[PDB]
Amino acid sequence: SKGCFVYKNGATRSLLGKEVVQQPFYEEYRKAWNQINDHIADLQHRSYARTLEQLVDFVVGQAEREVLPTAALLTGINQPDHLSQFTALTQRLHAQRAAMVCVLQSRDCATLKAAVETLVFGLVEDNAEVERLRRSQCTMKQLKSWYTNNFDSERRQLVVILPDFECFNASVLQDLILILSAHCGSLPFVLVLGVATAMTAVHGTLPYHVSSKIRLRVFQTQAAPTGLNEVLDKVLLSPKYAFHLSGKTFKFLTHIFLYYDFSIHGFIQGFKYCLMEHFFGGNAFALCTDYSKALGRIKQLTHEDMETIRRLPSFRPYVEQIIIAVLTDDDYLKKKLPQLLRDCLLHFLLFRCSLEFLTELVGDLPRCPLGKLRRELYVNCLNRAIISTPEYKECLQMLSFLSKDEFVAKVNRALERTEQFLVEEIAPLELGEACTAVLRPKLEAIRLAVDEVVKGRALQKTLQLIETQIVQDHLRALQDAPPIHELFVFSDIATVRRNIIGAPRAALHTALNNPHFYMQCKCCETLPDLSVVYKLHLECGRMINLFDWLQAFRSVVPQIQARFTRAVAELQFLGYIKMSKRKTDHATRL
Amino acid sequence: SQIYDRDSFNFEIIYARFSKFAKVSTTMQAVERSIVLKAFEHLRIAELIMPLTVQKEFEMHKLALTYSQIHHCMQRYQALPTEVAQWAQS
Amino acid sequence: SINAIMEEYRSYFPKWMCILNEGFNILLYGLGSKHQLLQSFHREVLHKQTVLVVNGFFPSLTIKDMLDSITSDILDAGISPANPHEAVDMIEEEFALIPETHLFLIVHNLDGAMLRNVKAQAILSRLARIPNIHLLASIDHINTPLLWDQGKLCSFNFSWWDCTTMLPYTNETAF
Amino acid sequence: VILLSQLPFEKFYNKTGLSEIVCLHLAQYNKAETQRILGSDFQQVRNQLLEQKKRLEICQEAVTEDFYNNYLNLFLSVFYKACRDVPELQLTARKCLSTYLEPVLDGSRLWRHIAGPLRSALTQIYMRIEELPYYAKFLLIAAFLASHNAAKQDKRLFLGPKSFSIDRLLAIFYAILEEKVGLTCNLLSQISTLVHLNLLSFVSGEQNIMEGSARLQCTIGLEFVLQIGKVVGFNVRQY
Amino acid sequence: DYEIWKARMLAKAQ
DNA sequence: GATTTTATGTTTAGATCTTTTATGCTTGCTTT
DNA sequence: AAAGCAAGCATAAAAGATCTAAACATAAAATC
Repeated sequence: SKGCFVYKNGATRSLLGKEVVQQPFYEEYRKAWNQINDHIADLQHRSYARTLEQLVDFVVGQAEREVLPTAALLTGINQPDHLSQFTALTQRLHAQRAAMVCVLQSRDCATLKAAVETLVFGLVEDNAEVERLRRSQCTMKQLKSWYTNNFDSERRQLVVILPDFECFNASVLQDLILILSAHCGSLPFVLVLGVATAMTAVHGTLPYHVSSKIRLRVFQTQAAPTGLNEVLDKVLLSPKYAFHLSGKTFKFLTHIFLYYDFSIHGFIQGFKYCLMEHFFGGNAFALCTDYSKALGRIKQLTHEDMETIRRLPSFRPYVEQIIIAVLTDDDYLKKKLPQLLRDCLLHFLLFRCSLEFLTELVGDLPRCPLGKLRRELYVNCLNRAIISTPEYKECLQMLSFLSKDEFVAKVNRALERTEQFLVEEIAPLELGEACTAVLRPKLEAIRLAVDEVVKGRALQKTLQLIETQIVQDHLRALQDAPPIHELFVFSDIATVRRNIIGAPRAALHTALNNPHFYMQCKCCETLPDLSVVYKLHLECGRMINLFDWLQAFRSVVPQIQARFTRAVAELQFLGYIKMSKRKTDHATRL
Repeated sequence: SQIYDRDSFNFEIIYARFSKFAKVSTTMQAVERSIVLKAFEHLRIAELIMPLTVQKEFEMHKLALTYSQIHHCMQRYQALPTEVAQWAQS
Repeated sequence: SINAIMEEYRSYFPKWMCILNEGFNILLYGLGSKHQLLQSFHREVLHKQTVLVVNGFFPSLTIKDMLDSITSDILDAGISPANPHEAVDMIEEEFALIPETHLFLIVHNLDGAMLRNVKAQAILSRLARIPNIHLLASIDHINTPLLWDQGKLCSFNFSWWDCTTMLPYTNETAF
Repeated sequence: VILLSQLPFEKFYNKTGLSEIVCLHLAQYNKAETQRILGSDFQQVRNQLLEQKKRLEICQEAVTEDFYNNYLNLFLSVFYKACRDVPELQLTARKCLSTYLEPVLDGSRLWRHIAGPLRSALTQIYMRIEELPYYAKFLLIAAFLASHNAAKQDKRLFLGPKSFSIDRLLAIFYAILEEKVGLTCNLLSQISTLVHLNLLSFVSGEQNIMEGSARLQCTIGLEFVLQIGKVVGFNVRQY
Repeated sequence: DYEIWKARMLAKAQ
């Protein structure tokens, strides 16, 4: 009878139990993911800092100062990524204490009266929050009397953020900009427009006169594909985190970013779901960390972790290529663990610096079929062995046709890039001296090959040494990876795609076409009552003459009318059809 | 509204009828869609055009004048270019 | 058949709790009724937590009853202010002061006939955006995500789960 | 009680009538008087140009009265046909004086050099300045096709813009997609985001959008959807 | 398969 | 005398009844 | 045979006209 039910227990005015939060895997996941989130946050702040300082300088320069100043900011098509950015802007204007600011979201502006009251109420309550008058009384005149009641012997600016400029109704927005133009000079106003599209929307939505009484200046935050390129080059492909994605999941995430939504936050949520689905298989998956704490967890492990290590498929070739106490008595495998984990982390560090050298080599070339960005060569390299691809063959063909002097200059720029990577990133990391110790003689070999090209056939020797010294050993395919890399890679696209990409259409259709795919019938691979009516109206055209359709249902299988009307009721609950409004006892497919 | 006898109009139909004159004018070649759209909205806000009560460029509209007012304002206007007068006699 | 998939759905429950721990919001999307399974979840691990059952397929369930229920029966702060946006502002600043005041809501049918307007789903999207509160929702209609734009879908931090019994719709047509 | 508007008083009457009033007209300026208005502020603009030393040595000797009058005739030869609105002529005339003065800071003999930029300055009258997902590109393309290529031409390809139901949009999207994507939640969310960003618009059916009876209306001209078909590389003029 | 690999490698390595 | 509280008269926004119009849709005649 | 225009039609939505439920500010009295 109630539309709502409560089961409240003990509330007045960390869901999980002790048995999981005690386990190391949640502590490791929280440490690694918090390092990830802090890194991508400071990266977004450093990319935003030019625009934010330009905005604060614009507000202070208008305080240095009737047509109102206003500063549009060309935000991306998605919303929540900008929101915290705007809040930081408010903190800056409460840092220097020259402006107070009320956000003016379009939900609050159904009419001009509502817009003016939320504007005045937000200004007075922002000022009270920096340090309860009636909703019916908060007019602009009270705002003027309150501003001269307070701020005159100092002139704090009156900021009104409009995060969703597109979502506003045009009439209330033009009336609001006209009212704020009427009161500028007496009240120092600035207006910022979060235009989700382009400048044509601002020039088109604002009418002749509203544009005549406005003074707008445009700032640009970075575009979303550029933001995914920066987040992917600088965090998920940064060496110092121990958890690498497989090329399938990597391609799927950049696919969802580039094909459906420009959601940087959606990319962060998908990567957090990948981190959770990998790490939550037990404590054994929490060996995937920095090497010394990994040795402490090597000592820490129990017996279930031994079984969830040993069944991993990539351990299987390692026993193929050869120990009795290793496979049963555990502790001998525990002592063999630093060799495998150390070679694996060594392989991924060598993979990252070798990938940097390769993308620096290929990216200066014209066409770049493999790609000019590190994630592209990353997914092409982890997807399959690169030497068997046609694309590497086209790359070595166009690379073998090069002029010798541009060749030696290009490889010299690649040498400067790889040495900058060797001195500036791998060096703080543990097991970093070992990797430069491994790759540095091969860098010396390509260095001497450079010096003899400085002195035709020689480029084939350079490509052979590139394949032998780098591409075969330290740019391997995911199947060719060193064993028990399964702790450090996440190849499982199936659960992530069925738990991130939702397909209500495909789920309903695969229920109504192949019930055995769900129901696990031993016979139906006996039919469910909905499925026959679904098969029958799928056979039917647009309009449904209901009695001929009903006679087909009588033919395939009184109470038959009850099962049929029950099926059409469940069908029209699903939205597949609707009953005709022009004509009773008749249907229409939707 | 003289040729089609007081039918409702729109910015794009009048844009076609204006761009038939713009490409032969040799004084109005330089104007774009934007200045003409601002002129159209300015004609809307002085209430020389009324909406029939969608895009800003695609409302239906009605003229608010008798033709004698337009025929008189062509005469009393100061320093009208002669090419627009030859369009006025057509 | 049906009992097997129902027990397999009960096997997922601790992992659902770990998913709920990280800010995700569970969202079923099956063909059959999600009623018996969600009630089994409400009994089998939610015997103690602050559960707000919401039958959104109710013909006359206003969003205002949900707002007043949250601001009254749990937080004991009286009636909500008349505007739902000021109401969720009050619920947000009320929840800002109180860590470890965890609570769950179980919404049968987000696609319900009174919730089908975009404003109720916007109120639900602002509702689940709080770090403290967590959400478990059912879905039946084939054309529900037409009203979820990317902003409301980002605030709805979902983790979809194909939970599909072949149950007849009995409560769904009872109201 | 003074009143002020642009409308003539005859718009103002109501069904009960109004009392007496004193009508009073203010004619907008002819070109000589607009030149007199813009030339009245010659002293302020000279004292502004003195603020920003060979260039100041030529500013003090050759920004005189008749030079500014010739500049005002050279400006009202161009913009006066497009607007007579005196604040906009002031606001653009000062910037065009700022770009006009360069080859008398160095060494008519000027109408070419400024008549270049002035015909770009006309293009930015009234405006006062000082990307898309791939499948959203195909959805905006299919929205323009559903809202321009009529209700009955589409059988053979496959008054203003015409309103259209969204199943027509998904059908044209399937026909133009040539890959056949699964109908994920993200794609219908992309529909609702083109709604929220004013790339599409509603006219009816808002209460039952999930019923499919809602009427939508694509709002884009030919040039940007051609830019979309260029950045995809897929031409849209074939349909 | 885990089982055939279990028989093969606990026959081989063990 | 001051505060609080609450009982009530006033306001305001939504709900609902006309009716207009109207337009997508039915379907049906007619036509190439 | 189907394609297109047409009599109408049947619900729909758009003012709009008018009233009712919720809110809300104010008056007034109970009490400290």
